Amino acid sequence: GGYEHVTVIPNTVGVPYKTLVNRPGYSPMVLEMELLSVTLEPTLSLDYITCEYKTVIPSPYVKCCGTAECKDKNLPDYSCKVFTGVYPFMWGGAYCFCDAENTQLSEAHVEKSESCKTEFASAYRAHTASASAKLRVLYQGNNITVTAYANGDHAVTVKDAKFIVGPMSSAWTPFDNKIVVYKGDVYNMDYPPFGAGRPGQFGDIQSRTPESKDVYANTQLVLQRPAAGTVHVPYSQAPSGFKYWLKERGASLQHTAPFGCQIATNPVRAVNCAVGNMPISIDIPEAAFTRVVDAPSLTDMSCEVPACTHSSDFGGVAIIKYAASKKGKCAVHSMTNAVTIREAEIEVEGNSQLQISFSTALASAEFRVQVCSTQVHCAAECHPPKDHIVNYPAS
Amino acid sequence: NFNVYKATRPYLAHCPDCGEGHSCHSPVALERIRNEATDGTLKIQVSLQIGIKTDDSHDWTKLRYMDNHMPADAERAGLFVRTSAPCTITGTMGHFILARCPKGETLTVGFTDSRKISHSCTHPFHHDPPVIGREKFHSRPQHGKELPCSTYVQSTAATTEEIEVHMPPDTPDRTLMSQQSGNVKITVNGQTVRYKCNCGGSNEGLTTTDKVINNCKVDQCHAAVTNHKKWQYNSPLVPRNAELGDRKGKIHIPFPLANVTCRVPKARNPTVTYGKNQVIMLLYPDHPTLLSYRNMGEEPNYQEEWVMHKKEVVLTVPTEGLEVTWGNNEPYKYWPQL
Amino acid sequence: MCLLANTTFPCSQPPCTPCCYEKEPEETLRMLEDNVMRPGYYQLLQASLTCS
Ligand SMILES: *[C@@H]1O[C@H](CO)[C@@H](O[C@H]2O[C@H](CO)[C@@H](O)[C@H](O)[C@H]2NC(C)=O)[C@H](O)[C@H]1NC(C)=O
Ligand SMILES: *[C@@H]1O[C@H](CO)[C@@H](O)[C@H](O)[C@H]1NC(C)=O
Repeated sequence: GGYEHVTVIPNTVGVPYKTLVNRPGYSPMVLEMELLSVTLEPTLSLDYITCEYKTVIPSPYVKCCGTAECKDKNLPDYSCKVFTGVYPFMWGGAYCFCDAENTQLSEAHVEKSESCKTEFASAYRAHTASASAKLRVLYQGNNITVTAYANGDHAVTVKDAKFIVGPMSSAWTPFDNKIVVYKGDVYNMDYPPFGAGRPGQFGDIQSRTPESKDVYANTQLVLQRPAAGTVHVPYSQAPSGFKYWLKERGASLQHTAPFGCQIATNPVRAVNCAVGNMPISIDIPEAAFTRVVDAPSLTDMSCEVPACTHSSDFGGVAIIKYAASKKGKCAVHSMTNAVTIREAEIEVEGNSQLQISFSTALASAEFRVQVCSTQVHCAAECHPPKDHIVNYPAS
Repeated sequence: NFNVYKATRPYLAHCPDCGEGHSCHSPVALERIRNEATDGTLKIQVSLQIGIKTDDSHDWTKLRYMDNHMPADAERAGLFVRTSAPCTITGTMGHFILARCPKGETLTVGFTDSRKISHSCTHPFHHDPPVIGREKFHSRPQHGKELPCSTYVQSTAATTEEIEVHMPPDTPDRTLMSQQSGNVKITVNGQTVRYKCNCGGSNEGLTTTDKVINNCKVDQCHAAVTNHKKWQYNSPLVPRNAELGDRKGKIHIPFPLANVTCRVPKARNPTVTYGKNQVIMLLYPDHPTLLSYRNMGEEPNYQEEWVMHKKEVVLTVPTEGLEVTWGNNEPYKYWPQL
Repeated sequence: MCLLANTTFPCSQPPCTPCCYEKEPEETLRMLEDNVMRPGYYQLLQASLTCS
């Protein structure tokens, strides 16, 4: 119970496109379509999270006049060492009665820092991407918003008009198979698998969730012999891998991605990637259409261009004089692909005139304007603009 | 009422630099310096307790430190934190200090006691906090771009974060021993003293009363007082209690780390001039500003440079388009005219 | 539930109340040390170190 209009627009956000709906035996219809946003959300699989590690060192066991013994503890990066011939000094002299027969048991292990819930990087496995689009349509003199998945199998009905967006011509994504996420920044990184991190590098400590309980650690923790008459636990360890990636990470994908991709998080997605085209299907109901006989008839048409500038914007002005049979709404459309008209619909009266705004790149613009069902020839001499570089895209 | 400080106490611990590069048993010893906060805030752990008096009462103008066997009161105003230059202290509670420090290679925390003797502890610590955003600014603005950052909250509240605590070890003290004509006299002074002598008869035990060791020299004996009444942080700079196994306790700590918002300023828009397939920008930065650019096509060719002073930049604008980011400002987009 | 040698008691209600630490500081800390692994440790810590 209606007419299906199928058209294809380039995948470019912020550019209004004009489409002519021509149902046989019915008056032409002009629809303005503009992509507000195009979102590419990939499916994520969290491998692990990384953060700053914590070296837990308790009070050393100083055995005076005896030998301490190291116990094998099931802890990440657990290190134990008994040092012989120690003579530690405290505030009121020597801590031990014996001169040489004293031992110090030094113990240490690696665990997640308190910061891990606040400061962390996540390692994700990115695969197939779900495309979605937000489209603005100038339908019946009003702006309607349509939000649909760009797969070609998701019908969204707004004001009785059924919309089918996609499928996308390009399956391109700025994300690789392996990605790293830190706050509002996403990085394409071939991160080390889980259980294989290196010391002082990204993944020196790997846990599955910021609150998991077991954790993997490879920090090269080695305990050293304490200083003469000093109670302390000296050690050699590779510095935080997270804290160093955070310094040498470089520019995120928001800055490095091709096609002018905007990168957002929570969830991670590619916004406004200017790649390929987008097919659009609109099932316009029968009630919206009006017959050619029922629509006003146009005769004795003439076109004059008092002002024109060939630029990206509507730098052209055209005055079209007409003779109409009756009062009603008439659709305005350019029959020449090199010229685009700003207005989609105008109110016709009788022996009056209409004013339209047009955009062209040609210095000598020869174009036909279809007002309702009659065409009028426009002759335009357009001049160059003051600026060579523009801040907004055009058709 | 709840006061965790009734059980805990300030202590003396090893410090590698107490002044002029000499090691000492410091009452202001540094335990751990935390720098997880992206805003630059440092969470410093010290051996003394700030905001608590010797009688356990909470007083923000007071400080509690270990004064040779017994804790003593000191002024909060006398407490100082410094790296290469003095730091700005943002919060103090117990063993913890919150401070905003300039670029440095060492970290010093000190105070002034009763008899005006300044005690300080210097530890080697590389401090150079990373830049938040794309502009290296000095002073924080009221209004600007909202970017995610972390800090240690000023709240006193005891939740989330924690530290391990245990009973302190036997404190050696040679003043407990004296010579009674030519023998060894151990004066208990209403304390529990553990003693060991290199002589016959009696040389062991934990005593609550005065003991005498006949035909023994003062150098041949060792005496230590036992403190089984209070709690102390599980410090690697203090020895473990020998007459106790793996017995430990835990207490909640102030100022935990949490995500907040950092206000960043936007560099002034440069004077823009256009040409044939190219853009010219006259940059006037007040501070180091990151300038980045990319093509909006198949080959983005990302390039970046930190602009320090007055510089003119000539960039080629391709048919696909050019995106330019000048500091914390929103990216500028350029396209050539048909 | 919290532990005290061989009795078993509610964490928020230790038998030493009121002034657990003031009456006997040694046995209060020993009791707290025996309940570190228990989930209701902080309920016991709050009650033991509270007095007016
Ligand atoms: C439909 O939406 C468009 C875009 O928001 C509106 O177009 C114009 O809106 C203003 C004039 O009313 C101008 O300030 C804008 O420059 C202009 N924008 C574009 C892209 O042409 C239009 O008025 C809307 N029509 C409705 C709501 O009936
Ligand atoms: C901090 O980290 C992230 C925001 O970056 C958020 O998911 C989390 O809940 C925050 N947690 C805390 C404890 O601040």
